[PDB]
Amino acid sequence: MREIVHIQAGQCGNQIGAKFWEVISDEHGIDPTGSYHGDSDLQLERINVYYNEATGNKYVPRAILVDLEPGTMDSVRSGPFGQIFRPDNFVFGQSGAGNNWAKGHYTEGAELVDSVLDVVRKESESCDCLQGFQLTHSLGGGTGSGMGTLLISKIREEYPDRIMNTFSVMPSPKVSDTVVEPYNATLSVHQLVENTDETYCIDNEALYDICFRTLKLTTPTYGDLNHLVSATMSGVTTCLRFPGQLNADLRKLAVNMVPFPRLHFFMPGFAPLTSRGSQQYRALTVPELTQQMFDSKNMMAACDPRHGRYLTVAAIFRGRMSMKEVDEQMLNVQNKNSSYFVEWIPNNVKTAVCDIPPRGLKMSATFIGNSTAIQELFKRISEQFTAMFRRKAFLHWYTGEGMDEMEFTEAESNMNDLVSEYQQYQDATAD
Amino acid sequence: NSQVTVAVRVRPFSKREKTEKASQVVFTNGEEITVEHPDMKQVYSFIYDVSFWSFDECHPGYASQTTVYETLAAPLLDRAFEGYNTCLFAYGQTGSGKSYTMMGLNEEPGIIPRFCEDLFAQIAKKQTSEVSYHLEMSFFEVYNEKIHDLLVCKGENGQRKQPLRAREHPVSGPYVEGLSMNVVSSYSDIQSWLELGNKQRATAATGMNDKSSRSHSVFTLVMTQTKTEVVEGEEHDHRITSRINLVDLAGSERCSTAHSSGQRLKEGVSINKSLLTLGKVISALSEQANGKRVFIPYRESTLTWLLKESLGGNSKTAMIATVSPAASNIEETLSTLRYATQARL
Amino acid sequence: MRECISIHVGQAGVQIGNACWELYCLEHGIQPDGQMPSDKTIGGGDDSFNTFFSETGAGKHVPRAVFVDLEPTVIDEVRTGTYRQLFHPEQLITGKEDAANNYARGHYTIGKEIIDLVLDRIRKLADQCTGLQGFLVFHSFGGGTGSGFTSLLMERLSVDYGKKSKLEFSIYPAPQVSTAVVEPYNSILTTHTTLEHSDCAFMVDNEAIYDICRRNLDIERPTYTNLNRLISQIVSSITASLRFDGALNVDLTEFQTNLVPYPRIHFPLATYAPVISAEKAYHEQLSVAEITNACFEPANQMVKCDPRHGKYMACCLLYRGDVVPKDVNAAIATIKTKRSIQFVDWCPTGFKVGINYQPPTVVPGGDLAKVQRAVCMLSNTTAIAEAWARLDHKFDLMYAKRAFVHWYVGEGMEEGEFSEAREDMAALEKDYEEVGVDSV
Ligand SMILES: CC(=O)O[C@H]1C(=O)[C@@]2(C)[C@H]([C@H](OC(=O)c3ccccc3)[C@]3(O)C[C@H](OC(=O)[C@H](O)[C@@H](NC(=O)c4ccccc4)c4ccccc4)C(C)=C1C3(C)C)[C@]1(OC(C)=O)CO[C@@H]1C[C@@H]2O
Ligand SMILES: Nc1nc2c(ncn2[C@@H]2O[C@H](COP(=O)(O)OP(=O)(O)OP(=O)(O)O)[C@@H](O)[C@H]2O)c(=O)[nH]1
Ligand SMILES: Nc1nc2c(ncn2[C@@H]2O[C@H](COP(=O)(O)OP(=O)(O)O)[C@@H](O)[C@H]2O)c(=O)[nH]1
Ligand SMILES: Nc1ncnc2c1ncn2[C@@H]1O[C@H](COP(=O)(O)OP(=O)(O)O)[C@@H](O)[C@H]1O
Ligand SMILES: [Mg+2]
Repeated sequence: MREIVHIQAGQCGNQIGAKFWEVISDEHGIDPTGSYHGDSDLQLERINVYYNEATGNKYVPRAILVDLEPGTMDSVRSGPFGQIFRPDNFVFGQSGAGNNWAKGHYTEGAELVDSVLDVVRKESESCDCLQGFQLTHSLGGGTGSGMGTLLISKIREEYPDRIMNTFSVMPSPKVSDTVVEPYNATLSVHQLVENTDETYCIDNEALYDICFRTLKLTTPTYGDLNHLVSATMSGVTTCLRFPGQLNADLRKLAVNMVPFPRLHFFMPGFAPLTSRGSQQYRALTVPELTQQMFDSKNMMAACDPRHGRYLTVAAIFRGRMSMKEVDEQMLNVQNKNSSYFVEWIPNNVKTAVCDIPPRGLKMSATFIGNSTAIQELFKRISEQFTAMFRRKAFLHWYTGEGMDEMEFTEAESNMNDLVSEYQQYQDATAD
Repeated sequence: NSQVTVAVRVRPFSKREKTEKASQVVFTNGEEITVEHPDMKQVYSFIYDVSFWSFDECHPGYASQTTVYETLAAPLLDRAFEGYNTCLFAYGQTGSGKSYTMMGLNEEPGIIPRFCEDLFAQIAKKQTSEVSYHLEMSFFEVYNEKIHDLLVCKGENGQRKQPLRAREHPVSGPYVEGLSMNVVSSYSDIQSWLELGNKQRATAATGMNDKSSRSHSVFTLVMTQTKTEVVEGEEHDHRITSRINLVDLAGSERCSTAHSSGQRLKEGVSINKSLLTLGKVISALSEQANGKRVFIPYRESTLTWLLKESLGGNSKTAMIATVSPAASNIEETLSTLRYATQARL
Repeated sequence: MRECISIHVGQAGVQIGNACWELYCLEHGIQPDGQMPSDKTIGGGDDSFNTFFSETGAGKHVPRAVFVDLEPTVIDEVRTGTYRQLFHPEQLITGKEDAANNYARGHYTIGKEIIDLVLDRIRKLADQCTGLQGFLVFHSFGGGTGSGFTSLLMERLSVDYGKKSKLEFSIYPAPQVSTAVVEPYNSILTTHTTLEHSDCAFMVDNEAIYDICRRNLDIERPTYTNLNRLISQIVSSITASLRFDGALNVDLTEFQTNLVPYPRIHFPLATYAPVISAEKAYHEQLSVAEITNACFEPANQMVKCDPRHGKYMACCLLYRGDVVPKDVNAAIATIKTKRSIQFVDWCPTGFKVGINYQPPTVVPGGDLAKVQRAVCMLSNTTAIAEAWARLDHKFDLMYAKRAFVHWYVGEGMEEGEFSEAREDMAALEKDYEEVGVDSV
């Protein structure tokens, strides 16, 4: 019985999870009363991953909700699927972080992470075997960064032999939603790079462009954007909740996708994504999905994989398939696009298939790629950071809550000392 | 080109081994070190830039304790006074000759007593009213990637060895927050400090000898030299610092043959991860001192991180690999030689 | 009566196991509940066969199998599938977590906590046996369980049982196709240990069986449910002389003796030539000559390595069905006339023959056809010396940067183990080269 503890901190995490618990339920036939009104019988078999049994054959999810304010917690209750969450797990406080990383890590997050670990130890010690922890948070809002990273540290000190897969929304290149995204993102990188195993970088601009070019959506709300992140989060845990011809899990994918322990930042992706009208004009096959997933337009990381080399790609297929087709296709990609792959790593691609696909698709797919192009996302922040730090602009709010310039220098150094490690495998040379 | 120099030493048979007529499994072609099985099917050959045959006392090319110092550590004692950092590493397993080579016996001293007599003698022959020399030191340990000081007594409790923190000062570099930095005038102080530290070190009894080093130990000497090129105003302006680290690493310990669970296993994992990173670093350094551009993953172990400024740059690194010449312990020797070969490559 | 214990490991061995018992239960008349409605015909005799199935006094037949997976996904499908009433409930799910494609998890870290449950279950199985001759381990070169747990279990069975045959059926890693980045490492780590214990490792390659299913069965979208059946037919051809009557009966120690000259070169390939469908069941007469010529075609091998880039050392043609030995004599005469099939100077005979009167069975839902005769060719070949070289080249690059190694160190492996494993492989290519040299 492999079991995941889901933590979600901040408005981004609380409003992605609020869609993830709506999707996994649909996939398992659970209703907002926690009952079971499904049709198949493989759902209940491996439901212990995300859910816990209760008295009247009711299933309560292992949610640990720690947004630093009270508005996000109230929206989840006054909401569709909110009457299944454990009431003693709606942990919160008042007057949140202030878009400050420090308030959520030293001042106001230190007064509340003990109350959260009280739930973590209470939902982890009720497990026959635990696989890891699943955080959904934001980089660029303080609370998610701070109160997420401190929590990551505490769990990797208490539970060091477990996975800590993170789903983090990164700041976007063109336009920002906070003037302190650079600082908070760097400071969170310094505490994630050292305390993670597989981090999944998400960006909202790539999601807007997905909604625009593929889905032909011109009024996409954040529910539409989280509907795609839920899909990937789900697909990572399909070969732990449903049978398959070739199974994987968090640790197998980690072993295959992390050559060195710091290159655990991945471009995610999902297929078949299509417009509602252009679904009667194409066939649902593995070549179509390979052509959709290996396209720069279906990235969700705001980085062009043609500006770099794929170090290690993965593919978690869902549906009734033929593994020859997957092998042939993931060989054709690596033979044609050899320059976009790395030479000292012969098979750059991993495959995995499940027999139980989503509610309305004959087959689905999911994609995780480690690429040097992610350095761009970092190379930008360090350019922002070093500007704002060269003039000490917004720092009298970070120092007031007990910090030093050294914590900024360290993190900026670490970021560039990750850019270097991604750029040591980004030059076009030959053997 | 000699950014890194790795040397291997073959300690002679123990008296019990001599009584047992234990077969010899390591031979010389002067420079090469060949390892022949007791079956003599496959023979493995290793080549390093410096080899110390100390198996007999009659072989032409016998390396005693004075041919070790004069060949590896004294050039680092003289790269210090030029102001440039130095490192010395010691790898080996139990019974290999690590303590005999680094510290030594009372009749036969090693590197530390010779370094910390020659240095203080060169200071008694170079110090004037113009130039002055100051030595400080520390002595700390790595245990499961947690720094721990050893020159402080405990707080009289069941378990308390305080974990400290590594921090990157922007100009100087990595350092430890809480490190005792005591002054030293002669070896009579270093001896007492080391005798106090090595008993607080971490040492367990697994299915091997019942005293196994489960920690890396770093031991530093910061030499600051002040000079007065006199000009009316402020004097003793010049200040050159040189760090001389003398690190004593632990053994690899594969866990299959030495069935372990719990803490012993967690120590083995750390000791092996650290050495993997260290060998990767030493490889990648010589790989850039031989006309290339690469990245050194310093930030994967607390040892490679804190010795970042003493390993690379204008620094100079030396490493001694100790191996036994008996067939009772032969995979330890093969792994030891293979590690040093990776370093040399 | 003879007995042979089958030991299935990992997703590949357990899934391959599902096809072998699906085939044997039909060759013997057993239903998935374990019952046997063929005894009403005779009311006695030995239509049940103790080489595979033990019998109770109630009229139920239980296979001599052990399914250890260190994960529950695949052994739960048997516990819930069509064969839940056949297997004794001790199918070792164990498996809090899997080996994460890591030798270091399946060998020591997570391989312990379950192996003593396997050896205890295996000890119970050979005490019910009178004439135990051999083990049949079905695993996979490339995984973590199939790489490490097999190694551990073989190291333990060589201690406990000792003078007992131990035949491996392994999915050799393919040159081009791969489903993991850590297959070269795990393969070269499994061989290091298994080479001193195992006695004959029959290799298969999925990239070859795919092309076979394409060119001969006319399947353009094949899956593993179809290849596992071909492998079931192979093991049925090996395990036939212990169950059915014949002319030249071949025990299991004969493979150990007529195919392994030296105790390191024991990695033979495998074939099954009549891989035709019901469409092309006609338009073909299916004689011994056509079959024996097919088995030595470079295409119809179940592994991808040209026999013309090397020389044959030993061959073993297990025939089944309507075969008269004059036909086999003529067939083998035809190959020695051909120059493409080149043989070592130190083996002028070079062939073995085995014939059996029970033809192969056709599963419903199957792609193969009904045939009055069939053949399995198991050949040792120097061709594999390239395949080994390819794997070694894959190992030489990644280990030159210590990629993926902290995942192994983190679960109890030393760096020198990787180097020690490579050395053993350099010393196996030299052996093949040493075998290819002509006498003087
Ligand atoms: C007949 C038909 O094809 O309708 C499809 C449909 O039109 C498409 C476009 C669906 C549709 O999805 C969207 O329109 C959409 C819009 C914005 C953001 C995300 C999705 C669909 O809504 C989505 C929905 O997909 C599912 O049924 C899965 O179960 C999906 N559902 C949910 O996520 C879900 C969320 C909340 C409550 C219940 C279910 C899913 C996907 C991945 C993992 C788990 C579940 C289906 C069949 C469709 C509609 C309904 C039009 C697609 O959805 C996905 C992610 O698979 C969008 O492109 C795919 C391809 C489908 O063809
Ligand atoms: N022929 C065949 N090969 C398979 C099958 N399933 C998996 N494989 C092969 O097995 C290889 C991967 O090994 P796995 O079996 O997945 O690893 P494992 O033994 O399951 O060990 P784990 O790490 O615990 O999963 C792949 O190269 C697959 O092609 C199967 O049903 N038939
Ligand atoms: N994808 C997505 N991103 C969001 C959502 N809400 C907020 N974000 C992002 O998350 C950040 C908000 O930070 P937040 O943690 O809510 O600030 P806080 O309330 O002070 O902790 C912004 O940079 C947004 O880009 C959402 O619903 N979906
Ligand atoms: N070159 C050498 N000459 C003489 N004795 C040696 C030599 N190398 C090792 N020894 C002997 O080995 C013995 C034990 O080894 P030791 O120095 O304790 O290594 P370790 O501390 O790693 O066990 C010592 O008593 C020492 O005399
Ligand atoms: Mg498996």
